[PDB]
Order: sequence, then structure tokens, then C-alpha cells
Amino acid sequence: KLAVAVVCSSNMNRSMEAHNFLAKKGFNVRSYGTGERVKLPGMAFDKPNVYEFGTKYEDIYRDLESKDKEFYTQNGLLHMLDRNRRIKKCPERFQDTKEQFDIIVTVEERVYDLVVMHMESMESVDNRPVHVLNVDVVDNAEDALMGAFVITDMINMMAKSTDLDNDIDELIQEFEERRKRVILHSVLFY
Repeated sequence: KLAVAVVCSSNMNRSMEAHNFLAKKGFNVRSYGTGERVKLPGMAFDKPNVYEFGTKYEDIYRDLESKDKEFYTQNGLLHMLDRNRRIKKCPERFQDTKEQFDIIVTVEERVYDLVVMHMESMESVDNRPVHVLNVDVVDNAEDALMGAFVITDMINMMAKSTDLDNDIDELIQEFEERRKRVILHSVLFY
């Protein structure tokens, strides 16, 4: 019943996986990235595949396939892109998006800093609150859904709350103790 957004850095792995779960659960959710360019793993640790933040996931899939068709279907990148084409049209940049939410769950500290850093950029008349919650999650694809699970278990809990803004500060305190995690939470204005 609330607007949610998950944010990793390339809106490829983590963010999408949480995006899937939160959606198949019924939650109103969007997913973005903060990076400059979508970047995926390549043949080396120093040789990746970088793309425009506007390219179709469909084309990125076409691209990889018309290259190391084998390699990429194996490590997962092709199936992953397969899971994404069926939800969103193509990866989006958080920074540039008129869309607005109540809860913005980032997936890495590094990003948490960008989402906030940019939230403090403009300032509108709306003046209604949005909570930026960080829930660390390894960029790895295996942990991706392992994080979604955590990520949804927390929003699901926060979901059912007649007055989020007040007790949300305590729900986090409880979620922190139940999952033995460190949920960075900061206050930004829309």
C-alpha cells in the first residue's frame, strides 16, 4: 500500500532480485541504480561489460549471447538478464527519476551514501517524509536473493503499521536484534 524502491549500483543483480520478491508478494516497488553506467562481469576482473543506463535488458542479453553465448549462460548473467526483461523495460538511474517513495532500501553502504547525498540535492514544497534504509547485501548473485529475503521480511513488517513514521524508528531497532544486522537509517525530505 506504500511506494518502495530498492537500489543497487547497476540495477542488474541485487536490486532486481529484491524487486522480484517484493513484487511477487504484492508490494508497490520500483528498482534503480546509482552508478554511472550499468556494469556487468566480463572475461576478467578488470574487463567487464558496461552499458548505457537506457539500454534494454533485452539488448544487453542479445549482446552477451552473440558473444560468449556459452560462457554467459553458464555463470548466470544470461538467465539473470532473462529474469529482468520480464519486469522492467531496462535499468534506471535513481538520481534522474521524478518518482517518489516512503521507504528506499539501498543494498550497500557505498550506495547508501549516494542516495542520501542526492536526496539532499533539491528540495520541494511537498514536505512529506521518506526513509532511507540500508540493508547490506553482497553483490554476489547467490546472496542477492538471500538479501531479498531479508529485505522483504523487513518491509513486510514495516508494511503493516498504521503510523509508519513514529514507530518505524523502533521497528528497525527490533529488526536489528532479530536478524543481528546493522540497518543504517537516515531522514530525507521530498
